[PDB]
Parts: sequence; C-alpha cells; structure tokens
Amino acid sequence: MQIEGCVACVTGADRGLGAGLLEALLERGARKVYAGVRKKECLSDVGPRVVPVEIDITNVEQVARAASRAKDITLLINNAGLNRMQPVLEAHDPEAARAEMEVNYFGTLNMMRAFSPALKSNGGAIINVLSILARVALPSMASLSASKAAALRMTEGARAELAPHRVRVISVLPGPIDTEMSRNVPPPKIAVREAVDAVLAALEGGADEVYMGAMAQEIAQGLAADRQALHARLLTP
Amino acid sequence: MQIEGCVACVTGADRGLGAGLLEALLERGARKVYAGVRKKGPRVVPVEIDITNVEQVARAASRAKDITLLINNAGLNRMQPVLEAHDPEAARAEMEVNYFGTLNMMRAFSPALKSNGGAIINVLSILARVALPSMASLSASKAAALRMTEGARAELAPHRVRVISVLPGPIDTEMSRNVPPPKIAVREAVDAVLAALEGGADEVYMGAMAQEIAQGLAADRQALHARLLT
Ligand SMILES: NC(=O)c1ccc[n+]([C@@H]2O[C@H](COP(=O)([O-])OP(=O)(O)OC[C@H]3O[C@@H](n4cnc5c(N)ncnc54)[C@H](OP(=O)(O)O)[C@@H]3O)[C@@H](O)[C@H]2O)c1
Ligand SMILES: NC(=O)c1ccc[n+]([C@@H]2O[C@H](COP(=O)([O-])OP(=O)(O)OC[C@H]3O[C@@H](n4cnc5c(N)ncnc54)[C@H](OP(=O)(O)O)[C@@H]3O)[C@@H](O)[C@H]2O)c1
Repeated sequence: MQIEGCVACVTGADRGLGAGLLEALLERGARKVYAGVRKKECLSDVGPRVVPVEIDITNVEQVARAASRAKDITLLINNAGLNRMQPVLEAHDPEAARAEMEVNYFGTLNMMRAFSPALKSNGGAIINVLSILARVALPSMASLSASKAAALRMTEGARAELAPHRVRVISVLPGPIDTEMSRNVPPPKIAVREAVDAVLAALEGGADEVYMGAMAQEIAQGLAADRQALHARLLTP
Repeated sequence: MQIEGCVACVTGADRGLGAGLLEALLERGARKVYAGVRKKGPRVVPVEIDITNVEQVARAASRAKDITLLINNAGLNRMQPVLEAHDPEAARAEMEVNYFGTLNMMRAFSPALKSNGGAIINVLSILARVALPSMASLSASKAAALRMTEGARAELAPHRVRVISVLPGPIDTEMSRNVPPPKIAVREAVDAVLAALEGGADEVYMGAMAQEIAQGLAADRQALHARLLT
C-alpha cells in the first residue's frame, strides 16, 4: 500500500523514531495521523492532519479508547518501546525484564488486538518496530532481547490470523539508531532519517521480516550461514 | 560435566519429561536429586517449587547449595493464538511460567552453580524459533526464554557454568494430549536432554520435526514461514 491517502497511527510519536515517522508520513501525503503519546503536552507537532491521542500501550483502557476513535485506520506502526539495558542475571533492577516485556510484548499485543478489527474492515497494514536482538541476545541487554523475540513470534502468529482478512503484517528489525534510547551505545548508529525511510519502504517490498542497517543485515546473514559459529563468537566473553 | 556423582535439581519432576529425567538421573549416578514439584529413596529430596513463586524458589535454592546441575523443565502451553485468544491472559500465564519462572530459577540457583561449577539445561521448544499460529503465545514465551538462555550463557561462561538450551518438537506427555501423533517418547526425550551434557552444542534439537524446522529457518526461511503461517 501507499503512504499517500493513508490513515496512520504511530505510537511513541513525541520523540525519536516515532516523531520522525510522524513527520515523514505527513510529508508523503498521509490523509491523517493519530499520534500516540503518553502526555499530549510532549508533542511539538499538533498541526493539520495530526490527531494527538493519549496512549500508554500497557494501559488496556487507553488502548481501547484510542482504537474506538480511530475506526478509519489503514496503517498501524507499533513504534513505542523500552530498553532498560540490563542483563538477565546480573541486573541492577530485577524488575526491568518485566517492564520491558510489558511494553514491547504485552503493549504491542494490546495494540494489535484493539486495532485489528478496524484494519480488517478497511484493509491495511501493521508494521511492528522490533530489534535485531529479537534474533540473538546481546548479554548486556538480554532482557530487551527476550521481549523483542516474544514480540517477533507474536507478529508471526498475528500475520497468520490476519492474512485471510487482507491485513499485511511486517516486522522491522533494526540495529542501533541514534535516539535517546541508545545514548549509551557508542556510534556508529543509524540516523533517524535513514531509519524512518527504511520503515516506510518496507510497505513497498515483499518481505515480512525486514532488516535495517549493516549490523542487522550481518547478524541475519550470519545466523543463516553458520548459526553455531556466530553464537560462539557473540556469546563467549 | 558428568551426571555420575552430580547434585541435580529438576523442576516438574512429578510427571512427563521431568519425572523421566528424575528417574534417569538416579540410574545414571547422580548422588542427590532435588525433585521440584508443586505438591510433595534417600538420594531424592522432594522440594516444593512453583517456579513463579519467588519465595518458594528462594527457599529451595537456600537448601540446595551443593547443586551442580539445574534442569529447568517445568513449562506451560495454553495452546491459544495471540489475537483471537479465548483467554486474553493465556499469553501472560505462559510468559509467567516459561520466561519469568525460568528466570527466577536461574537467578536463585546461579550463585551456588558458580561456586561449585556445573551446568544449566533449559527445556524450551522448537517454537522458540517460529510461531505456530494456534500456539503463538507459547512460542513467544519460549523465544523470550531462548534469548534469556543466551544472555545467561554469556554471563556464566567465565564462572565455570555451562548453559544449554534443548528445543523439542512434540513429546508424548499430558501437555501434548491434543497434538496429534507423532510424538517423541518420554524415554527418547530424556536421553536427548541428558546427552546434551556430553556434546559441545549450545542448542540441541530433539526429534525430526525440530531438526527439520531448524534447517529450514537457516536455509529455506521464506518458504518455511509461508508454510507455517500463510
Ligand atoms: N538503538 C535504538 O534506538 C533502537 C534499536 C532497535 C530498535 N529500536 C526500537 O525503535 C522504537 C523506537 O525507539 P526510539 O529509538 O525512538 O527510542 P526513544 O527515543 O527512547 O523513544 C521511545 C518512544 O517510546 C515511547 N514509549 C515507551 N514506553 C511507552 C509506553 N508504555 N506507552 C507508550 N509509549 C511508550 C516513548 O514515550 P515517552 O516519550 O512518553 O517516554 C517514546 O516516544 C522502539 O520500539 C525501540 O525498541 C530502537
Ligand atoms: N510436546 C511436548 O510435551 C513438549 C514440546 C516441546 C517442549 N516441551 C517442554 O517440555 C517441558 C516438560 O513438559 P512435559 O512435556 O513434561 O509436560 P507435562 O507432562 O504437562 O508436565 C509439565 C510439568 O510442568 C510443571 N509446571 C507447570 N507450571 C509449573 C509451575 N508454575 N511451577 C512448577 N512446575 C510447573 C507441571 O507441574 P504439575 O504436574 O504440578 O502441573 C508438570 O510437572 C516443558 O518446558 C514443555 O514446555 C514439551
């Protein structure tokens, strides 16, 4: 499908990749964008074609309220996410793993469940912004990795359930992007503008598993070519 | 790491694969097995462990400081899709057992394993690597557990603890009563889990279905996805 004339909802639209997606959807001729934010005061772009909607994706009531006000949706981009950057065992915060799972898996799932009825009725597409770490843990962020892997399996199951109803479901798997989430990750990081372009370009390709950037491509190719060798290298300190 | 002489703990020891593992560990010479069960010979120490109950997990670890082998076998499959689930919280229930419960066990027992040296085997599922639509929330919880196993493997490798995942297809236990044949016999599954300690692989695929899916996810990925999902 085309961006031109679509009715989109983007979560996490107040900053980072989501703010970039909001701006690009507008520039490329979207009819309307529901800009999901946790505090409407956080949004700097509230002009024409933008409908700010309060959505903490972990809050089932806010998600339901948003879906009921967005029955014209044709494109959902599940962009909101949380990376607490902690290992699974030696975590400073033992509850961080549960918080990441709550946003990246249960929150995305809440959005899928609430917005799918309208997408089935209208036709359309869902893009889930996951991570290359859905495919392999980085030990220092292994609980983020686990939450994104759960979200990838969920995206596969949702694709199967929605395929007979003409709703396309795409996963995008990036390496590091230059946003506040990765403030502590050393460069090189993908520029937001490049990441925005790659997310939106996924609608024009045929792949439902889309790797963004060199790191993500290298990991996917290495896992296919020699899974065991790559694991032994990446997971032995 | 031999089973002979080891001190093992296996969860889910009252039925299915865990009960088979308890029996085989004894036959193969474990000097002591902490048999984790939800409702309770001299080499067997029954221990009350709901793996989602952090206090029961902590109490069990405090009474198992001699452990050298942990087998995280307990698991739950609600067999529901992610979107049209009959129970909207089935996904949360599976995540609680298969991810958070296994994580609780890893966190509580790792200190003694680091002190004694030893190994952890996590019984996951081939569905950690790809969803089946009718069981996609089970798949998600096992994929979470697989990434967690990888992270734990890296954290524990410098501290004399080997961490292995086992990824079976269907096994002939109560969990898979509604999965049609064919299913791996419990005894074959037991042999494959315990043989993992003598092999060098960090991921062990159990049975022909699991091996075929693993091969396809590396070498035939787009077509395998289409076959399972669309
Ligand atoms: N290196 C990277 O940055 C990187 C790499 C791979 C994948 N990704 C993924 O890319 C996506 C965008 O992240 P980013 O890089 O733009 O990070 P970011 O700058 O930290 O922005 C994260 C966004 O998610 C929102 N969010 C977090 N928890 C939320 C919740 N419970 N409900 C609603 N919104 C919530 C934040 O809202 P508030 O402003 O209200 O906090 C913010 O808008 C995420 O899914 C992330 O996992 C990022
Ligand atoms: N086809 C299959 O059977 C299959 C396929 C792939 C992977 N696996 C995995 O193999 C492992 C063993 O399952 P199984 O085949 O032996 O199934 P099973 O016969 O149904 O046994 C499941 C076991 O898990 C225990 N358990 C569940 N929730 C628990 C909790 N909160 N705390 C403690 N114990 C809990 C059960 O305890 P109670 O008896 O007290 O309920 C039971 O001992 C699981 O991790 C499963 O996911 C099985």
